[PDB]
Amino acid sequence: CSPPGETASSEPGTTPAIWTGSPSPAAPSGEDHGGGHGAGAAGAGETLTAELKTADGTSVATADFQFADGFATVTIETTTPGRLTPGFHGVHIHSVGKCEANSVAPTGGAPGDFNSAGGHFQVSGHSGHPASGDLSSLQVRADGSGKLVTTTDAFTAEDLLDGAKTAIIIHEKADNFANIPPERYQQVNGAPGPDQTTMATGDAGSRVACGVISAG
Amino acid sequence: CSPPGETASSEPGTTPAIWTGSPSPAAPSGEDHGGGHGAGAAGAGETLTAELKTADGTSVATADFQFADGFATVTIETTTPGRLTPGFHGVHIHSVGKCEANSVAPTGGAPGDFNSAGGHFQVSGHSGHPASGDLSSLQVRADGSGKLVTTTDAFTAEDLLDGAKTAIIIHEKADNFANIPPERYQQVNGAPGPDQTTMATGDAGSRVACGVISAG
Amino acid sequence: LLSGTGIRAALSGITMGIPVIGTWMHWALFGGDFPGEILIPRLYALHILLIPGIILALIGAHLALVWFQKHTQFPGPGRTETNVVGVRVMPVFAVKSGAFFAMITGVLGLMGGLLTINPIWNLGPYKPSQVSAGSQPDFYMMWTDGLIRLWPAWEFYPFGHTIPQGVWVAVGMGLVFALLIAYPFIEKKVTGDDAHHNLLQRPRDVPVRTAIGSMAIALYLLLTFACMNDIIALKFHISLNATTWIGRIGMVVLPAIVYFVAYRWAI
Amino acid sequence: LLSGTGIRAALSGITMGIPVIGTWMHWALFGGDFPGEILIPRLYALHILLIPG
Amino acid sequence: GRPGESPFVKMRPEDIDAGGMETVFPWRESDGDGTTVESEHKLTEIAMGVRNPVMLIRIKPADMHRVIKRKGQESFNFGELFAYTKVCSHLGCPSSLYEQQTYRILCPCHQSQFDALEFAKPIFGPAARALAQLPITIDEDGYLVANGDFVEPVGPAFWERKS
Amino acid sequence: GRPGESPFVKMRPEDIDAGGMETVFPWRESDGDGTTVESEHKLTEIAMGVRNPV
Amino acid sequence: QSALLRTGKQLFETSCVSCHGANLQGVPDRGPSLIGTGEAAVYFQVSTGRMPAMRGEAQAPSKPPHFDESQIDALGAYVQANGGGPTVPRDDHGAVAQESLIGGDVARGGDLFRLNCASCHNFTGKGGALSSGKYAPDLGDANPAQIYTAMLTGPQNMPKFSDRQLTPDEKRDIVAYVRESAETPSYGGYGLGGFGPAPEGMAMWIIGMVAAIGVAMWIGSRA
Ligand SMILES: CC(C)=CCC/C(C)=C/CC/C(C)=C/CC/C(C)=C/CC/C(C)=C/CC/C(C)=C/CC/C(C)=C/CC/C(C)=C/CC/C(C)=C/CC1=C(C)C(=O)c2ccccc2C1=O
Ligand SMILES: CCCCCCCCCCCCCCCC(=O)O[C@H](COC(=O)CCCCCCC[C@@H](C)CCCCCCCCC)COP(=O)(O)O[C@H]1[C@H](O)[C@H](O)[C@H](O)[C@@H](O)[C@@H]1O
Ligand SMILES: CCCCCCCCCCCCCCCC(=O)O[C@H](COC(=O)CCCCCCC[C@@H](C)CCCCCCCCC)COP(=O)(O)O[C@H]1[C@H](O)[C@H](O)[C@H](O)[C@@H](O)[C@@H]1O
Ligand code: HEC
Ligand code: HEC
Ligand SMILES: CCc1nc2ccc(Cl)cn2c1C(=O)NCc1ccc(N2CCC(c3ccc(OC(F)(F)F)cc3)CC2)cc1
Ligand SMILES: CCc1nc2ccc(Cl)cn2c1C(=O)NCc1ccc(N2CCC(c3ccc(OC(F)(F)F)cc3)CC2)cc1
Ligand code: FES
Repeated sequence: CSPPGETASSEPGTTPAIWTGSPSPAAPSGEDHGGGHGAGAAGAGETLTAELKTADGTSVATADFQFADGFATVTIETTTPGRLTPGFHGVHIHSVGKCEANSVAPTGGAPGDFNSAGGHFQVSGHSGHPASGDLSSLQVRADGSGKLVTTTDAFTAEDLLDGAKTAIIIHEKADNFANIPPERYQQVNGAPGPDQTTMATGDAGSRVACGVISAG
Repeated sequence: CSPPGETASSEPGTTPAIWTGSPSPAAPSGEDHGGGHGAGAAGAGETLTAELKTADGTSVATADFQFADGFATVTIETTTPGRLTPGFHGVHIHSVGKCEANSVAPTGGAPGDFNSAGGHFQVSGHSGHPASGDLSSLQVRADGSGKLVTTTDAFTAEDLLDGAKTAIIIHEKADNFANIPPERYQQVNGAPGPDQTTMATGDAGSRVACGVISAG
Repeated sequence: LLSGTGIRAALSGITMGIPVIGTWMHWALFGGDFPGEILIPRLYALHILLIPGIILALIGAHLALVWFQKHTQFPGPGRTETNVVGVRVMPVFAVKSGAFFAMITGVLGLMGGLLTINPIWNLGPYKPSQVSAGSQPDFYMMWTDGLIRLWPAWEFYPFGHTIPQGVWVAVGMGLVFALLIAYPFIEKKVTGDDAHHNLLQRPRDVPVRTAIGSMAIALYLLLTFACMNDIIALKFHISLNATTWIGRIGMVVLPAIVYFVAYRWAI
Repeated sequence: LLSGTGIRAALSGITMGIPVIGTWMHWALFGGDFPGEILIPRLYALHILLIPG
Repeated sequence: GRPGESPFVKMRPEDIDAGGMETVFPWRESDGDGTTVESEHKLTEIAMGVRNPVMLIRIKPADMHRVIKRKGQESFNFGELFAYTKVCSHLGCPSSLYEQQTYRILCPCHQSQFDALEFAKPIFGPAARALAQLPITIDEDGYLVANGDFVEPVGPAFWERKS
Repeated sequence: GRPGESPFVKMRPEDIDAGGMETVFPWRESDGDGTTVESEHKLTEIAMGVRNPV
Repeated sequence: QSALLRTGKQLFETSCVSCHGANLQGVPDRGPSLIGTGEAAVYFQVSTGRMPAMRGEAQAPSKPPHFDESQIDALGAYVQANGGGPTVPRDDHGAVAQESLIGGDVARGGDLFRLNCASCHNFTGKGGALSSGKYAPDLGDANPAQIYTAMLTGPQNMPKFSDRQLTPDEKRDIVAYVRESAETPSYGGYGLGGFGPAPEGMAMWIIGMVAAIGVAMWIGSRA
């Protein structure tokens, strides 16, 4: 006797399709956690990275911020070694999450990587001092890299996923905020006070980079 | 018969001293190590913390930075809930590692938490733009906490452990860096250029906090 | 847990206690210290193959001797030292022997069903730390355990050496066995009966031996209940020290009283 | 390895090939599939006591 | 008695309260929880160590003045905590039973009573040698650690002992 | 055949070259490497799987 | 509560002042101090009925409760107010929690029992004998709350297992194991108590030996 199955010369066959397994069901529901935190928003977990893209599409930096124990942990690894000149880039948090080459929310001059709908991405009820939207200098030496953090928790993971996606913007200036005292310093008009342009958010030359903060 | 050895000998005894164990030669052949990194210096590893103290010793914050993959990863936790006023604080890297109440390296007025030997703790050969001495700004909302990061890698763990211990100085200002362009704004002297005092490092009001970076 | 602590006490402790080679015997039996990983397989080999085989060979010898040293008999009307009065094997004796085997098997099956023996599941796996209050062996080793309990903690300490109290029980067993195995020879040496005896003797007709056997049974029962002095105290409210000392005084007094009473009873 | 593959061939395959009760005999002998956790102790019982007896 | 994971956890003096006994084992830092395969075998060795188990008993302060110590073991107790081997000095059964308000360490294999107040010497039953007392103290972070090994062998006695 | 740890490793088509044979087993994501006590038995079960090897 | 404390004081002043001073400090060589014993101690000691002890002997035995649940709570609250100590567990309603004290895990509860409880009680919760006139009573009768409070307060010659030795989770686990062993039928026929070798041997020598010898006497003759 011969087994019933036997040969099939016809229908040569097709290349197997790439396998895409289904998620483990309620039985093996146990799986790696994506992160825990307060998450006072639609949901972001304890892991949220970002990629900083330059005007030519070449990555300049890679920002990241995620809630850990109610206080955000962040770190912006350099994307290229020669991306940053030996100097300070004005860091800021923009309310607009579109890092387009040239786009301005209002009717006026559209600076490069200036899609922010204003200055710094402050809190909803904050419109004065430099809230968490404002950031200080990101320093690069002759090596040309950026890796250093601070403490600025005017916001949280709850405010990270706002109505308009936020982003991390790298300017071309340090962090001073009208360091010239009003007693002896003066502005163009002679007023001892500082300029609102430099007070609302870190203003500098052409934007160094812009990276969407929505899990970029 | 009775066993040879028993009885107190009428000797009271003493309370056992706190146990202080030694390293494990039998189990470990050598001395185990923690964090790993390039550490081109006397040795810092991949773990270095810091504590931010106030003028009266109150814990303003707690910074911590360490080298991981050639780009220093840092983060500063909030030490108090209402420590930070609802505004912007300028975080900078100071050459002086002493968080004294008021120390002045040069000959002049000593400012609070101004023991830094100059402006920003740049590299040895870096004395111009805002090098690694500049760090992310400390923006504080009504919450009063610090959690935010930037990309400042002009200095590394190898350069961190320099001759003079470095530190983190928290100011009380935003990050502008003479954002007023020379075209429209002017200085007290009438020259469109900015002030060197605000260009050497982030200058603001009385220092908000000072924390030793030497594994504080 | 119960059997494990029984092993720990008996095998480990007593074997280690033996002066000259005790530790060596312990290390040979366990292949090392007590929790040696070759104990249970060795006991399995000894228990399913070796000891049952030796017992079967000795039972074969026993039954062969009884068969050919034709069974002894009690004195009676037509019964003498030179005959066997009874029933031939085939018609009657075989049938009743088989029926008795059937009924004994039935009793054992009824017990195996209706009575719970060694409910090991209640007894967790053996651990050197876990314990139980009962901690007895089967009744045939309860005399050993009771001899342990009642022997008053007597140890001796030679030049840099220890002779633990456990040693005593080993000697005890020796004597016990040394007296059980050898008894007929002591009987024939003392009494002087060197004659071919085929007619049994009613126990009453031998007051001295009946008294001796009653004394031995009394000592065995005292030791067995001493092993259960823990449970006896728990159920029958008697202080544990009181039961221990009752056994201690009894293992010397109760045998004497039982001997006297049994002697007078036989007479 | 050698004796294990010998068991696999003979005791498992032949036993489970028998038409009427092959699988049943295999599962009774091994208490389950071929590498069943009761095989070697049972063979030990068969080989030190039962078959020698 | 957790099923496999972290069966042993460091201990603190506050945990034992006056007139309380707890069985403790020699857990090393290397012998971490049983999560991995390398561990869960060291921990099994600790659990199956015949002489490993010890009982830590907190002597009531009111009874403290009654404690009688053993020469060479005068400081083995850390305050009112006393570590005595559970293994009976007679035939090596655990001496698990503990009676407070009478301070009697009882061994149930052969009903042997040691006085816990006085150095754990046998005051009744077959046992004739005192239970070995383990030196104890507290290390950094306040965890109870043995202050050294038993000054004498701890199991049941044997021929080559007491020299 | 590493001693105990990570006995089963993912495999990729280029690993086996033309005219090469490899014995492979049904390893799952859940059946991680053999470090854990929970693992080292799923992997042992895979190894002892009489019909598992391919 | 004010009325609860009043009732507890009333009951205390006429049931136990003789053993324990009116200020709850133990009378010398009659009874110990109740300061700091706690409501858990009072509940376990009086619910089991031990406390109207009525004699000083080796071991105070369990006996029918001399007070009802409300009076037990009154006495316990009185003692808790005086010294302050362990408190009997309670559920949402406020009654002495008994069902809620059955821990889910039993194997872990079994290990805990064997390491701690079986030392003197039994493999399966039966009793055990102690040094001189003392014993460990059977755990079959004690309700979950009583077992929990017994662990939480070592009555007499019982090690006191504080909340730190056995956290409420471990105590509930041990309670669950105790109840399961106590109420679980003995698989394999009538379980002769819980002690194996002694009842088993006694039952052999009675049932099996009397049956076998009687059958031998029936089959055999006498002469
Ligand atoms: C070393 C040693 C023997 C020390 C002394 C310990 C001991 C045996 C003390 C005596 C125990 C007794 C008899 C207590 C009752 C109070 C008492 C002493 C009264 C005075 C004694 C006396 C001479 C009275 C005159 C009349 C007389 C002889 C009365 C005896 C009364 C009794 C108990 C008769 C029956 C004998 C008997 C069965 C004793 C118990 C023996 C054992 C080991 C039982 C084991 C056993 C137990 C422990 C169970 O829990 C169990 C639970 C469920 C099913 C089965 C059993 C079971 O078989
Ligand atoms: C088959 C078995 C037959 C028995 C055989 C043996 C017969 C010889 C009997 C010898 C009697 C010896 C009694 C002495 C015992 C002893 O020395 O211990 C005392 C306790 O005296 C007692 O109870 C007196 C007990 C006397 C009763 C003996 C009665 C005979 C019975 C057993 C016969 C029935 C047999 C039925 C068998 C059934 C059939 C079998 C098949 C004190 O202990 P303790 O408790 O610790 O008291 C502390 C102080 O010490 C301390 O100072 C003080 O301060 C306190 O703290 C106190 O606690
Ligand atoms: C040929 C053999 C024939 C054997 C007969 C078989 C009888 C089958 C019985 C029915 C099926 C199996 C029952 C298994 C369920 C079961 O075990 O049965 C207990 C009972 O047990 C007891 O109390 C004893 C009650 C008295 C009646 C039974 C006495 C039978 C004896 C006499 C037969 C053996 C011979 C012994 C003679 C010894 C005499 C020496 C002269 C009943 O529950 P309980 O009563 O509540 O047990 C308490 C837990 O609750 C509680 O936690 C626990 O902690 C305890 O307190 C526990 O007692
Ligand atoms: C006679 C003496 C009595 C009386 C009438 C009461 N008690 Fe007390 N008590 C007595 C003794 C000898 C002991 C210690 C041994 C034992 O408990 O049997 C106690 C102990 C207690 C405890 C235990 C304290 C603890 O475990 O930490 C409690 C809670 C207690 N006693 C309370 C109590 C109450 C409420 C009484 C009236 C209902 C009472 N006792 C009476 C002695 C005696
Ligand atoms: C020998 C030391 C000892 C150990 C250890 C011990 N017990 Fe007890 N137990 C006793 C004694 C003695 C009593 C008697 C209490 C009394 O007389 O007030 C008792 C009483 C009890 C009771 C009261 C039951 C009743 O009906 O009165 C329970 C329940 C109990 N124990 C459970 C436990 C548990 C659970 C453990 C493990 C945490 C444990 N025991 C450990 C000795 C001990
Ligand atoms: C100890 C009592 C006991 N307490 C408990 C508690 C709980 C439980 Cl569950 C059970 N128990 C038991 C128990 O069951 N005891 C049975 C037992 C005792 C001793 C031996 N012994 C064999 C010979 C050795 C020996 C002696 C002489 C030798 O020299 C020679 F012969 F010349 F080689 C060699 C070895 C000693 C041990 C066996 C079983
Ligand atoms: C297979 C060949 C082989 N290849 C290798 C390779 C490597 C190595 Cl190392 C060894 N080998 C061997 C090998 O050693 N073969 C021995 C062998 C063969 C058959 C059986 N069989 C007995 C009957 C059973 C049976 C069948 C019917 C029955 O029905 C009845 F009788 F009515 F109940 C009862 C039992 C099946 C197994 C055993 C051993
Ligand atoms: S086993 Fe401990 S007293 Fe003998």
